[PDB]
Amino acid sequence: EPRSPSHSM
Amino acid sequence: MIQRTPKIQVYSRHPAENGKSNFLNCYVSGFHPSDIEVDLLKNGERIEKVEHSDLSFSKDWSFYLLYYTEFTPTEKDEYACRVNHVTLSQPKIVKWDRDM
Amino acid sequence: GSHSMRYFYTSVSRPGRGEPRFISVGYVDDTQFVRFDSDAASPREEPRAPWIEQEGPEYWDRNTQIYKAQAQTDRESLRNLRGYYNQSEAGSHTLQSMYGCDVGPDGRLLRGHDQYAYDGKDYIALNEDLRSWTAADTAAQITQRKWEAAREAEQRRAYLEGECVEWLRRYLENGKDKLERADPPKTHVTHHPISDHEATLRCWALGFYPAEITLTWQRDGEDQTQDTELVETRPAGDRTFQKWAAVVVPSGEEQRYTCHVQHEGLPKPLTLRWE
Ligand SMILES: [Cl-]
Ligand code: NA
Repeated sequence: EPRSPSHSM
Repeated sequence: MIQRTPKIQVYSRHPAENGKSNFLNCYVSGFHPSDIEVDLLKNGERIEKVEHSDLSFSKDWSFYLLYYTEFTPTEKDEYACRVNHVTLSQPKIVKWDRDM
Repeated sequence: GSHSMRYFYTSVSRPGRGEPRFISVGYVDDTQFVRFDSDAASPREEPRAPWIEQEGPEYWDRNTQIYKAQAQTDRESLRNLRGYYNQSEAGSHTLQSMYGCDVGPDGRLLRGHDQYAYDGKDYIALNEDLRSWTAADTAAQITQRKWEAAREAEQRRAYLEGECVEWLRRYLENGKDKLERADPPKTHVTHHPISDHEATLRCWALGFYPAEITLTWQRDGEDQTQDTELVETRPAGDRTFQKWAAVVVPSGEEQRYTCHVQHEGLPKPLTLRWE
């Protein structure tokens, strides 16, 4: 399963 | 900005046997950016129902796609793959050779 | 055996034509098992391998929401990066993300991965220690300081050590022989006269999995490295791969040549000849 969304760059 | 020129191979899923249903493949790889146009040709004409794999990429970030269609090879029928990409100054056409 | 899980995201901006296109694909080893495309009619995570279909609706629903959110985050990142590099707001740019876990036979984490490229160049990457970043340039150092303050590495580490390891374990249990047992290649040698004096011997490997393979031609048991034409390994389109190696030989000397095949799926390395 995919990782939860990152903070933006 | 990185640009990488696509490599192209054209080939069948199974060794070709005249009159026996198969898949014709055109594998484009090692390219960047991802925008690319790929057509399969039968006797020079664009084949209408062509599908492709989902956009993915290699460890060097270069993209690859497989374009494919069901076909039944014959003695006379000529097949090719035509690719356009920003790195190509004109469309690149690679003919299918059942021995490669 | 050792196994790996990887997710690959590609976001491509198209200013003036709407929000960036976001595509994700997921792999176990060399098998793709999921996809998402932001431009689909009703974007959702979709199965791409039979063994994943058994996961229940919650799975698909959770994953779909994650991709939708990541697409919006990537859209923000692309806006930030063009700013950091002082680039035109009119042009198209690419942000790629690659992350996942490598595990040994016991299923424990061997190495975690979380890294990014902008317009095809390495931008920032989580170090092997899973707690520090390597930035490629002063733009990426902006990202680094932002992520350091947000404790992003902690969030990455938690996934790579936890959900990544545990879900890969699950897929391996549910994929069974498809994932755990290598499929050996079907092999044969073909012969193609060029002239009265020269012929091509081509050694074929078809339908093998995983993709890693070695094909070599030997003359009297010596590698013919400088004289072998070798194609890049290529997908058959049915989850298996193909490769061939060819050598041009003097007519009448074909008997001195053998093709050698090494693949995980084979009981032992194969020696083939024209026959
Ligand atoms: Cl080709
Ligand atoms: Na072009």
